[PDB]
Amino acid sequence: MELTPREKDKLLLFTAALVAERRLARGLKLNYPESVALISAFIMEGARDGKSVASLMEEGRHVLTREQVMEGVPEMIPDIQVEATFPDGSKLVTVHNPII
Amino acid sequence: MELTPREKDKLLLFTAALVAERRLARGLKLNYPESVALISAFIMEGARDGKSVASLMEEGRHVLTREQVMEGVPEMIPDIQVEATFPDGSKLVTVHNPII
Amino acid sequence: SNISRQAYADMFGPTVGDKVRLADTELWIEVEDDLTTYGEEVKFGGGKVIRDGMGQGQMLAADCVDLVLTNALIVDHWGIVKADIGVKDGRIFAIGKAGNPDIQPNVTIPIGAATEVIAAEGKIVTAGGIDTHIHWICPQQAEEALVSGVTTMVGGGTGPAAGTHATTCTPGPWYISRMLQAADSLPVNIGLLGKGNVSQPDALREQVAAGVIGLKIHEDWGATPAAIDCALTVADEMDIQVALHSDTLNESGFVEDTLAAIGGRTIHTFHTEGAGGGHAPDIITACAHPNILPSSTNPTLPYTLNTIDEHLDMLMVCHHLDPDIAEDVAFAESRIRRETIAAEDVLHDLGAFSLTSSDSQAMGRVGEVILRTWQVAHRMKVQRGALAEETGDNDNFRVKRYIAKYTINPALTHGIAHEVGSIEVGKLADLVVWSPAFFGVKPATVIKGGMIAIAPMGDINASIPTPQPVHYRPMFGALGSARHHCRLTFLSQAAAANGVAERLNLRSAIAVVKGCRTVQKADMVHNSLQPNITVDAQTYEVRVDGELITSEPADVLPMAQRYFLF
Amino acid sequence: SNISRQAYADMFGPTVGDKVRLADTELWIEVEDDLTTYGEEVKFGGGKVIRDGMGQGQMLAADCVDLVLTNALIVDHWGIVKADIGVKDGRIFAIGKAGNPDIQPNVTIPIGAATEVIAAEGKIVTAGGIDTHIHWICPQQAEEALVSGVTTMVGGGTGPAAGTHATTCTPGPWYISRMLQAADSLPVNIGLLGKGNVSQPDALREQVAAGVIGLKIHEDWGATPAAIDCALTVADEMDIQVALHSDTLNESGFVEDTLAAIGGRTIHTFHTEGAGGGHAPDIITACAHPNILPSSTNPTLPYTLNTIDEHLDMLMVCHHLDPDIAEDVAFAESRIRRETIAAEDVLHDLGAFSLTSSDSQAMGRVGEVILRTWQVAHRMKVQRGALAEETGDNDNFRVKRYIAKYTINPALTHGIAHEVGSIEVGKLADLVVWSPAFFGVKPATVIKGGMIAIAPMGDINASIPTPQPVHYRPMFGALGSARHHCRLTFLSQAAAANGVAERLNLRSAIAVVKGCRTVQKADMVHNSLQPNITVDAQTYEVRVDGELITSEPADVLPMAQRYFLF
Amino acid sequence: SNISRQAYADMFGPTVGDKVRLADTELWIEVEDDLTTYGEEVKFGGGKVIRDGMGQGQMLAADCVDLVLTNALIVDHWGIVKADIGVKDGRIFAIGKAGNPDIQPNVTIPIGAATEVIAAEGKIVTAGGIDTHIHWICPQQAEEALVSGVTTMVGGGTGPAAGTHATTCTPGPWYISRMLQAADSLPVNIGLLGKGNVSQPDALREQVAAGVIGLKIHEDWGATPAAIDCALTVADEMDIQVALHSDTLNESGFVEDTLAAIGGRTIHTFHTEGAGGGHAPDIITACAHPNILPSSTNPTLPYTLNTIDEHLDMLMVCHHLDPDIAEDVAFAESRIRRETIAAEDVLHDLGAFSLTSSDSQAMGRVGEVILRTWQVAHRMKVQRGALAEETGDNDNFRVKRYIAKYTINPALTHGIAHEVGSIEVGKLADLVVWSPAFFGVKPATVIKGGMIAIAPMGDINASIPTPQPVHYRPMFGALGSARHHCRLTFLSQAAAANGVAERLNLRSAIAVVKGCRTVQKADMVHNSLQPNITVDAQTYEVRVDGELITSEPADVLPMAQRYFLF
Amino acid sequence: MIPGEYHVKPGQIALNTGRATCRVVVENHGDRPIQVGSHYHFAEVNPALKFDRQQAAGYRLNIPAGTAVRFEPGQKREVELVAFAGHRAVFGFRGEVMGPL
Ligand code: NI
Ligand code: NI
Ligand code: NI
Ligand code: NI
Ligand code: NI
Ligand code: NI
Repeated sequence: MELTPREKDKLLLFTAALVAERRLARGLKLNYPESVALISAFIMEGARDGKSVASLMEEGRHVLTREQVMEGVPEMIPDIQVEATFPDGSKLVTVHNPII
Repeated sequence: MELTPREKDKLLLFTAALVAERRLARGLKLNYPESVALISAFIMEGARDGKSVASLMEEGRHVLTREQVMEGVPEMIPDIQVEATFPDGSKLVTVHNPII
Repeated sequence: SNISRQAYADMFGPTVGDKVRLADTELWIEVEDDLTTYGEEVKFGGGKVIRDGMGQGQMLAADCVDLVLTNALIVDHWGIVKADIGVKDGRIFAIGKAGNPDIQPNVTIPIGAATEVIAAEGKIVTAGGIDTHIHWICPQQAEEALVSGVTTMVGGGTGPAAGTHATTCTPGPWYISRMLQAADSLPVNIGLLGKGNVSQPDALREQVAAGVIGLKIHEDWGATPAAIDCALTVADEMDIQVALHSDTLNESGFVEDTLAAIGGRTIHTFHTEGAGGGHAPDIITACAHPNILPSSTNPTLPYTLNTIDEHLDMLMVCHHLDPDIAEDVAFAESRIRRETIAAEDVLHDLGAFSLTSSDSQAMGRVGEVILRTWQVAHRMKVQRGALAEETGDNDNFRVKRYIAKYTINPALTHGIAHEVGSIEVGKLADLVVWSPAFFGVKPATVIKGGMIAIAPMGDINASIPTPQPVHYRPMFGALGSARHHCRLTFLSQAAAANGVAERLNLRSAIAVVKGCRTVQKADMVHNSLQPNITVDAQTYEVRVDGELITSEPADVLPMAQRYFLF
Repeated sequence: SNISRQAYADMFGPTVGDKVRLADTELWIEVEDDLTTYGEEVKFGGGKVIRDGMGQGQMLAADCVDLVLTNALIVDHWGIVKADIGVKDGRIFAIGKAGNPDIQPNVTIPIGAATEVIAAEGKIVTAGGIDTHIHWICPQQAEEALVSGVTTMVGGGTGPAAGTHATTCTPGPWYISRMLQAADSLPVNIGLLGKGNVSQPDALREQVAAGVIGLKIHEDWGATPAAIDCALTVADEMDIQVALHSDTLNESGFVEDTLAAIGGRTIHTFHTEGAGGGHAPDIITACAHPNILPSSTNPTLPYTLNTIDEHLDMLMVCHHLDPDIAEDVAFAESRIRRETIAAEDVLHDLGAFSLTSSDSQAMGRVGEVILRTWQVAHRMKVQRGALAEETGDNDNFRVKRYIAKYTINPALTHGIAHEVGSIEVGKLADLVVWSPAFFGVKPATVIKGGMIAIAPMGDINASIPTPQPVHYRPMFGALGSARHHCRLTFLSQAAAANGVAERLNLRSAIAVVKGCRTVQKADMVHNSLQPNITVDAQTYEVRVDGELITSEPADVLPMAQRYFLF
Repeated sequence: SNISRQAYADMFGPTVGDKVRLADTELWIEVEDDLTTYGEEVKFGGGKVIRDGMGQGQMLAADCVDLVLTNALIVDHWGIVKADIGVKDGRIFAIGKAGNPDIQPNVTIPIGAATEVIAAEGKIVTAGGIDTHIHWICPQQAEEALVSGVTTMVGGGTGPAAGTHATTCTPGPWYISRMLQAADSLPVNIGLLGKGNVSQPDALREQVAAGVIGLKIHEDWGATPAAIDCALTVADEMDIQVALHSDTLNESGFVEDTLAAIGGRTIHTFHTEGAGGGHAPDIITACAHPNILPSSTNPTLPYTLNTIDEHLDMLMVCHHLDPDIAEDVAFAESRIRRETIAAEDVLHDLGAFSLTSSDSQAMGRVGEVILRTWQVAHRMKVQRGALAEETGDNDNFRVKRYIAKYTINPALTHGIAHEVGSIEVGKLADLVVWSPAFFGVKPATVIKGGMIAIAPMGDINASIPTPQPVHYRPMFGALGSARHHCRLTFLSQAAAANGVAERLNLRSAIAVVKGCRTVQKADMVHNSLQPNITVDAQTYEVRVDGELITSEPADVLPMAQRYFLF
Repeated sequence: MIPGEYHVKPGQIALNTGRATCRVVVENHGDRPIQVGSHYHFAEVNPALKFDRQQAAGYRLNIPAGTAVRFEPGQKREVELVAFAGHRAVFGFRGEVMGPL
């Protein structure tokens, strides 16, 4: 596979998001690192599907609501940023105020 | 668990294969590292079940077809090799031309 | 005896007239020459050529090379040729024909008992890349850059501090001394940039005498005509290069006032297109002057569909800018312009922009200098066809013109072309071996100073090195004392003179920069065009000699989704 | 010109009278003073203040600082103040107002070409923590402690060997010499503890002359009155500290017999509450004596719902105890008492217990010294309200009293307060930068000796340092020769004298301990209470002056599930 | 006082006459002797024996050991005995009874204030393994081998280069010098092999004087009678060993011609069974000669169901062979023979094959030398019953015969048995501690030179060292300067003489090889059989004295799926 | 589109042009197979190969560099040889020349 350090690093992010998706499914309110992981992982998969940067800056605001996360968590996350390989190469997606 | 460096390393391979299995399930055509991971992970599980080296050299040619992978990918993978602990200890499985 | 060209290509790699596609791009190179004698090629293995009395001779170590790369297809600014490469004492010894002269004809690279072999048949060999816009935000950037094929990193910083986040500056003697000490632990050649922004020259000469090989003038520290002039006067006295990120705000003047402060002296302009920084909206006109060596940083290479969108946001986090502070947000659409971003690709294709660089973790991707340079060449071929210089049905000239942008031109600009930058006799053996399907994307072997420093490696406990998972792991060239021997820390001539290496107890080999003041645009290999270029102040359109220069954004690029897991 | 307090807080961080909540606790600090001149604050970035001729002056390196932390909110034992912090030659140079005196008023910290900037507006800056109960079970504890905000680790051990599993002792000259050599590779300041248990003083002086800065007397090696007396006589002669884990079994005497052996000499009592070890059930009475410096280890801080349950089991694995061997199991309920565990929190709140420490991987969590200290302060505020010393509507006094327990008090107890322990002029620049929402939990930057040594870092290949995944990675201050320059190995005065550093070829900077014998309880900053304390031999209730001291276990704590992935 | 044998076994580990099963195999060892005095065993912990004045005495450091391993069950070539082990100055000091002679009887290993303790009750202690067939393909092989229990690695290579992929050769002075420098960073003892294939002796002596302790003659570099003779003449003059991988192709002669070139001089034959390389199909007959020291490499150990299948493919990738080039594919079924692969297991059981080794990442698994050696012993017990030498109801003799194959016999073959290889007084303290259920599979502690270098370690932040995840992590013996003190780089006598260590600035301790030329098959401990062995040229059946030697392939082995995650 | 694909120009290459060649009939008289490499000094091959040694002197097999000819026990065959070039000094093999010729 010839994995580069950056590909190995994103594997760490995907795994932390698997921890969060399971907890969300048991119906827990997510904490800080769990929330940041879950939303980041969703944007990396949207770039793999070929969605545009602009579509993802928007859809990323709809993954989790304030009722699915612990108190103070939406305030601890003013934005989330993640880069992924889009069909047109690496691009940065910034989601502002993702948890409303 | 007393994990050795080699056991930790194979955990990296299993996780990359979880990334590929999810994408395959959403119906994407897989890329190079995704394909190499998915087939490797399948052979490690066949050795855990106790299949023989000869059975796996064959079944490994049937995990993905040319229609489930991107263009040029079957040509970038002339063979895949992976070692796993069979009931009779570590053995190397080589799958030639796995994507047809 | 005869053998068909196809079986020959299979056994020894391509020869004269054969063509190879680079990765999944539309670029094809054609082999221009082959230095072998057919039938006398050296090949290593059981029952093969390289054996005692056969392709291996009786000479003592001093009379043979330490390492031979057999049957390599070299791609460099000077040619695309098939040859054996000999390395001796960490340097390139010869490009030619290897073997044992006791029984073989025309042997120029002798193989003995002391010779190790890397089989290069079927692979492409290039020089290692040289990135001259590194922000030393974290030490992990060195391994990411090495894995991508970059073996020399020039930049400034002290870690993840606001100053370094924004600018390539290692400020002052104490930080310069600590970073020269930390550089011995990194597997790449390094030279450091000091803080060029000051109007007292002595505060500059103190940094140069401490060890920096260059000064960065950045607008976040005040890119005023007084500071620019002072840094250039110091640079002319000490034989060091000046890198410039100009006054975007036009606070102290417009582009022509900064061009006037420079006054015809040699300067390297960073991110010359301007999205990464510089007089809005026309810093790009700087590529018309003979004393300007212009580079692009990589997020704008090539222009694609998501380019503009991603940019507005990344501006912010880098520079220390408030999105609510409307002055800190009015200058983004003055900074991010689709007009100058589309013209920049064409300017690279014409040779008016001479270097590519990252701007690492400060609006630039440290592991994407080489890959994006090839993606721009591919997009230019697909849109503008063959260059005028091109001869034959191949893109050899365009490949030489682009490989020069991250190899020889940055080494010439920074005064280190005597050590590194091209595959030429006497230079440091920093070489990268690529299989063609992964050319520019993931290398097969990276050689630092004659030792393999990092390579893709499968299961450590396996019966062979190839079983999964295969990922890049550091090799013997990256360890301890062997690493000190196979890397260079570059110093200014003054520091070298003052014994900075002995005083900081530096352990790596040291090299000195020289020739920074005399280099000019005409010296940029295959990239010496000085166009008559204008930017419309209202619409920002770029014209060269009254012709509008523009291009179309890609929706999809090669060297992208086919190769990467995320 | 006027600006509202709210926009001012947003741009430069809080000022006098503003309040900040620490993480998700109920503790609020109020800014007590601000050293700036409003309108003259320094801020770094494009078009900002720190630029040539503006907030940046013309001075040579010797006349300016290497690093300025701008607009920091300092929290230390001496005050909660807003100020700029200047660092020069690896030390704290000034707390005051930074800038360029050529155009700004009241500048005490001059910024020049040689100055790097860390923007601290909106952040809290503290000294680095000092943990004095480390079992050197593995080298990985150093990075876990550094990430948590602890920059100095004092302890003993040789790795995962039964002796070290149980006790903080590096036994003998050979092991002391090997561990001083291994310490150069770790990014924290270190001092080592020898094996104090012996009744022949020469076997002690040999360990001190080898390099230990202290002796641990532990009951697993025999904490008898003869061994205690011998270690204290050696300590008084060589100016080193004695740490004590007393005879839990009451085999050689009861607590008053050990107190009698000590005979009024200075001693640091580890895990003074007693669950981690000591005369059952009353070692806690030791905090009444003026020559005792008492610490708690952290699994009992604060008292919560699962505290007791978890404890019975962890006793076992640490000490080398058989759960079937009823003598090795009858002493657990004599060791684990809800009565002394609930009183210990209150004793911290009153200042009768002076230090907090881990007891790492030997009934204690190396990355939880700071977080648990704040969780105890929060639980005390919620249960007992304001302290008597408190003035104003804020918890400033309680914050100073608790921050002292892992900063200045351990440095005073161990004889190293001349180097580290507080943000004061001349001390080593070991500083930790926290964003308020993560105060005490996950820092933003950890500075060792004036260089960033570890910090949270996003994707190495990204266009900025902030994209996911963000995790702690070692920086330039943690690498090779730069690390040797930015850390200290502490030695005893005798070792330093005998040239131990030159003989073992130690590479880091060396500091010497002094003042271990004269420190007493009255010298513990904000924690000098000597209560008239008793423990009922049958019921184990703790009383101070006949009043029962107790507290309630928490069901939920702050600095817990909101922050951590597992 | 009396105690039952069962509670005694529980507290202090087994004693005379008790039996232990090794891992999940059918092999049982029986304790042959116990050096303790019942009632006087030393045990460490709260209220236990090792305390001041009790099991711990008053002696100064020079009169006591640095480390005692208490109540260990030793398994070595000389006995299976229960004893305390004392280590002093990095070496084995005594095997005997530890304690304080002031109050205990028959104390031979004195415990003082300077003594650290590793509790070995219930564990098995062996010497560290010695692997003599390492291809230095990547530095990561050192940690994989250390984790498995191998503390000394002899081999050759320069990294992942074609030459090293195929052969254990570090060619020439420049590469030998770089690899000796890189060896200081690895936590195992190392000695290097040069390129033995040349017919000019001076090109050989230059490699030996550069530092190699041996020469590999490999057929990929031409294993001709001229090259073999030249390497052996150099070896006899310089006291270094020759390792041979013979001419599989029978190009220059058959096995008897290579045996004739050797001419009765000492030589180590690698992969003597022949699948890993050598005259097809009869290199195996080499074990009949008194001057041949024969090893097996491990993929053929023991013979199992998937053995043959996996082999055809791995041949290919190692050697640089074309599966389409029918000459590069006709020799596989001449190389891979079920007949010689089944006889090899029996030959190990009889003592005719003397060493086991990996052939790492070049048809061999670097972390499986020890585990496969025990799996062969188990399969031989199950198939052939008790050896003739065996006395008692236990397999002690077979265990001594097999443990000798990766400990003392490789140290004798390579001239380093004066430093390492067995648990004997004066040798380097490289020891491995195993719990019986994981014997041969996953160790509990690996001691290099008297310091723990790697061990299984749980959560760094936990209250004890045992909570999950537990995985192998490097300890203090593996760090920086402590590692240099606890490892050896072996050099030839000439290099040592020429001051190679001072010239390359080697930091580790140096040891010199000696006695390589005088060792012969009769000197192989418990493995000195010279059988009258023949191979049928057509059918390849192996016979010893006209009896057919064969065995059955296992379908399932112990030390396999019960222990490993993948 | 195959990443990294070659476009080999058709035809053939002539090996070892301009050097003397000779053919010789070789018979493997041993009981074990013998395989010979492209640059091995043919005159010093395993003695079980019967042929005219004096003709093969200073020659090697005329086959693509790095390939081999295999001789099964009993096998007889005619091979083509091409002379050594360079200094024409023969060192090693069976130790029969060890100098020029
Ligand atoms: Ni810039
Ligand atoms: Ni930049
Ligand atoms: Ni204790
Ligand atoms: Ni403790
Ligand atoms: Ni071999
Ligand atoms: Ni080998």
